[PDB]
Amino acid sequence: LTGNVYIDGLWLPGHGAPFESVQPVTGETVWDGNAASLEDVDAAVREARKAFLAWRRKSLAERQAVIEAFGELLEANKEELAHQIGLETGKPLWESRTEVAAMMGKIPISVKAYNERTGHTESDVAGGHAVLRHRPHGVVAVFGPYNFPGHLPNGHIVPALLAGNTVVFKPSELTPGVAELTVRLWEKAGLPDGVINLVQGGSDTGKCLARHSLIDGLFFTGSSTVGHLLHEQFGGQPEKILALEMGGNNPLIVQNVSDLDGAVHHALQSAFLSAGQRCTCARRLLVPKGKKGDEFLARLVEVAARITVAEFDADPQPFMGSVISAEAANQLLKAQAAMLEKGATSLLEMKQLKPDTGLLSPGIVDATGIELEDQEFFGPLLTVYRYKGFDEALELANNTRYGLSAGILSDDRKLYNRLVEEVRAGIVNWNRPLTGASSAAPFGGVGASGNHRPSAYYAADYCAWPMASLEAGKSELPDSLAPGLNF
Amino acid sequence: NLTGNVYIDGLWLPGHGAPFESVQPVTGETVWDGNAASLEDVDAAVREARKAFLAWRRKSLAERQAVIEAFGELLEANKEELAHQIGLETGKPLWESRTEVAAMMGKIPISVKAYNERTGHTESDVAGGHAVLRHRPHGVVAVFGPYNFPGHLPNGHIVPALLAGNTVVFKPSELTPGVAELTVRLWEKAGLPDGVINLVQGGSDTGKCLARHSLIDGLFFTGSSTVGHLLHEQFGGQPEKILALEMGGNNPLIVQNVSDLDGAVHHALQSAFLSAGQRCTCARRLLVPKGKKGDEFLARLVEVAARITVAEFDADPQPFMGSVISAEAANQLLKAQAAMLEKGATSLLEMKQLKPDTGLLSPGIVDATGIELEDQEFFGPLLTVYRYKGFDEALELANNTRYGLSAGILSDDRKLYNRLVEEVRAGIVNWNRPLTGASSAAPFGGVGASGNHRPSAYYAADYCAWPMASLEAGKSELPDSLAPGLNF
Ligand SMILES: [Cl-]
Repeated sequence: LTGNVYIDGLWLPGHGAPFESVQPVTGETVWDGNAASLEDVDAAVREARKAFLAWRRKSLAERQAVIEAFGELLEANKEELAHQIGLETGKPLWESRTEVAAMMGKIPISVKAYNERTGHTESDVAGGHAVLRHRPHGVVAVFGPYNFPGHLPNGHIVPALLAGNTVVFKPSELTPGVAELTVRLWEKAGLPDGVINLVQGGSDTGKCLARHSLIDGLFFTGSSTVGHLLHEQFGGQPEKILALEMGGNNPLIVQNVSDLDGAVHHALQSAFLSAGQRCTCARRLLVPKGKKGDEFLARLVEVAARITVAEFDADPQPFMGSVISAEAANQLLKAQAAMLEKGATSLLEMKQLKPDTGLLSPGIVDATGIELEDQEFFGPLLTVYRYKGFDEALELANNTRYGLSAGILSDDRKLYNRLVEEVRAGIVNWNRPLTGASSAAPFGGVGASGNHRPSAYYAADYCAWPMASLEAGKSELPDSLAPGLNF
Repeated sequence: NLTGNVYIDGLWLPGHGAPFESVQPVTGETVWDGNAASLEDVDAAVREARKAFLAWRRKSLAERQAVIEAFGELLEANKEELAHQIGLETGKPLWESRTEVAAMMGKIPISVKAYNERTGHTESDVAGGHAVLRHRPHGVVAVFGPYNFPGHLPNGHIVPALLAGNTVVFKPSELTPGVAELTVRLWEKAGLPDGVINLVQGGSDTGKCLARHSLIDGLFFTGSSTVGHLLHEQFGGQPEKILALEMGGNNPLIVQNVSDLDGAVHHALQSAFLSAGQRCTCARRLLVPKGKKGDEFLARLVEVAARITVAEFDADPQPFMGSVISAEAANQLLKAQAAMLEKGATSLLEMKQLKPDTGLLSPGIVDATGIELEDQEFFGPLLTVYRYKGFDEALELANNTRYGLSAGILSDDRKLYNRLVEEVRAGIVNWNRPLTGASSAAPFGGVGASGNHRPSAYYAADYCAWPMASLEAGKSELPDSLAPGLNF
C-alpha cells in the first residue's frame, strides 16, 4: 500500500504525474501514487526482456511451483484482497471474495490447459522421430480492466508466466490498489526480479507500453473501442501477438418456462450481477409478446425492484454495489434518459441512490419498437424487446455486431438447440445466468468482442507458440536416393 | 480438359477481367489461358459463397467429411494427371510432383484428427452446471495460393476450412492457374455443393478485390512476407475477420561434428536445393565451423552439388530438380548472387542459367563469411555459407534474422541440438533431417516475420473454427443457497 511502481524487483516511485483512486460511494482516496512515465515503462520492458532469458530457462515445474505458492498466498490473504477489491470498485465483499476464489481456481486449470493445448508430445512419424513443444513469446504487456481487477488480469498473467513469458502489468487507473496488492503477493511468492513489472498510470502510461518496440505480445481486456484502436496500431506488425478480450451486447431469451421465480432469478443474475458490470451481462432481454410473456416481466420487475444496493461493506450485504464512479453513474442516467426520449418505456426506473455516488438502482426499459444504438456498456440498465415467432427472437439476438454471450431460459431443449445452431456468440447458456462461465472452457467472443484469441482455457494458445522437430540421431544416406544425387 | 473459366456457384463461366496465360517455365509454350476474375466476378463469388455457407454449416461433420474423403479418392484416381499438371506448370520434376499429390491426400485423415482434437465437441459436469464445448466455422474465407506447391499448400487451408463448415473463394497464383482449375474440378466431381468452393483466377487486381471485399469472414494466405504484411496492415482495425499468414523465412542450417560426411552432405543438399530451393523451409544460410573438419565438408558439399541434375519436369531420366518458376525469377536470382559477389562475398559454386530464356538454374553456393548481406527471403537454388568459431557464434548467426520459419543442425552431438532448441526462434527445428522435412501431423508455422501466430498443418483447425462454450441446466430454478438482496 505505497503507490510505487515495481520494476526488476524494486518498489520505486513513478516518474510520472500523481493520481489517486477514490472510493466510488464515499469519494475518499483509497490509493495515490505517480503514473509510470515513458522511461519507467521503457525500464520495465527492458528489464522484463532481461529477466526473460533466465525465466524461460526454468523448467515448467519450477515456474509452476512459484505460481502455486502465489496461489497459497492468495488463500492466506483471501479476505484482505477481497477487501481491497470491494473498496476500490464498489463490489460487495460477498462478491469480491468470489473474485479471489476464481483467481485461485485459475491456477490448476491453467496448468491443465498448458499441458493439453501447448504441451510436449512425441511420435514416430514418416519423416523420422517427431517432437513438439511450445515456447514463450518474451515480454507481454497485460492491460487490466476495472470490473474484475484481480481475476481478469490474473487470467492473462498466470498462463503467460506459466509458459515462460515475463509480464509488464498496466492496470486500469481506477483499480491501481488491487493490482499493487496482487503484485506484492507475486513477490512474496518468490517470483524472480523482472519476471513481473507493475507500471501504474492512465492513458499516457498505456500508450507508452502499447507502442514499446520491445514487447513481444499484448494481452488486453477492456473496451471494444480501445481494443480496435490497439488492433489498428498493430496492423502491419504480425511479429507481436495481440490478444483482445472485449465487451458485448448480450441477449437473453425467456420463452416457455414452468418455474416462474427460477427464471426470474437467472434473469436478474444475468443483467444486474456486479451492478451490471460483468462483461457477459445480459443487456437485451427477449421475451415473447403477449399473454404467455407478460407475467414474467411483472414478477421480474417486482423482484428486481427489491434488489438491495449499498456500500461494498454494508452491515448486511447487498446483492450488488455501486458503479465504478459517480461519473459513470451520470452517463448511465443520461443513457436511459436518451432511450425514453427515443420512444422506449420504463418498466423499473434506475435511480441514483445517494447524491454524488455511483450507487444506482436497477433499471428496465422496453424499446420494443424503438431503434437504440448498438453499444457495449457497464451498468444495471436492461432493455427489453418483445417478439412473436422464436425465429424473430433469433433475428433480434443476432442484431448486433458484438458476439460475446447469448442465452435462453426455457423448458424446451430444442429452443436452445436452435439458438446454438444460429447464434454467433462465444458463450451460450441454457437455464443458467449469462454471467456464469467455466474457466475450464474457452472464454471469447467473435464479431466485435475479440480477435479470435479466446481466453480462459484457451489462453494457453496465445501464451506459447509451437516448435516442431523431426529428429534422426545421425545424418546418413537414405536407402533410396533421389535422382541426380551422385556420391 | 482445361477451359480457363472461373468457377462460381457451381457454374464454369468465362472471367470478365483481362486475359492472361500461364506458360511452361522451360518450354515457353502456353499451358493455360483464361480471363482474370473481375471486380464483379469476385463480388459474385463472395456473395454466393456467403449464401452457400448457410446450408453447408448445417450439414453434419460426417456429411462434410464424407465429401472431403470422396475428394481424396478422386485425388488418388487422378494422381498422375494432377502430378503432370503440377510438373508442367511449375517445372517441378514428376517424381516430386507425385509427392505433392500424396501430401494432398495425407492432408485429409490428418485434418480430420486435428479437427476432433483441437476444435471438436466435449462435455463435463462442473460447478456452474453441465458444460458443453462446440466449434463453429467463420463464414466465407478467401484462400490465396502460392506457386511453389500449387496443390498441397492451398489444400492445407481448404481441407480444414471446408471440413469445419466454411466456404471458400480460392484465388490461386497467376503462375499456377491450371493446377487450381484441375483441383477445383476434382472438388466438383466429389459432390461439393454449389458455391461451397469458388475459383477466381487472376493476378494482383483480382487478389486485391477479394482481399478487400467487405464480406469475407476470413483470409488465409501463403506467400511472400512483404504481401503478408500488407494484408496484416489492411486488416488493422478489423479484428472481426480472422487472418492466417504463412510466409517465408531466412532459414539457417548448422553442420558441426558429423562422422558420416556424405550423409551430412546429403541432408545439406536436400535442405538447400530440393524443388530448386523453392520450398518455404529451404536452408538459405549454411553455417559451418571454421577450419579443418568443415573445409572438408564444404569441399565435399561443393563437389556433389556440382553433379546435381536439372532438367525438364518430364526428362527421360528424372533430374534432381527442375526450373525455377519463371525466367523473370531466374533473372532476379542471378542478379542476387551478382550483388553478393559485388559485395565482397566469394563464389564457391556459380549458379548458371542452363538455357537462355528459362528458369533453369544450376545450384549456387556463396561464402559471405565476413560480408553483410540483406535479411531477405527468396525462392531459388542459391545458398550462402558463413564460417564460424564457437558454437555460441553459430547460435548468434542463426538468430541473426527477423524471420523465424525453419532452423536445423546436422550433428552427432545431441547437446548441440539441445542448445539450438533452447535458443533458436523458429517454428520448425530439425536434427539430422533435411530442413525441407515437415510433418503434417504437427503444427507448421514460423514466428517473427514468417507468420502471425496462426500456424497451419495440424493447427490449421485452430483458425478454421471458433469455440462456443455452454453451461446447461435443463430448467431454470432457484439455487439451494441464494444470494443476498433477491426478495421473493
Ligand atoms: Cl524444451
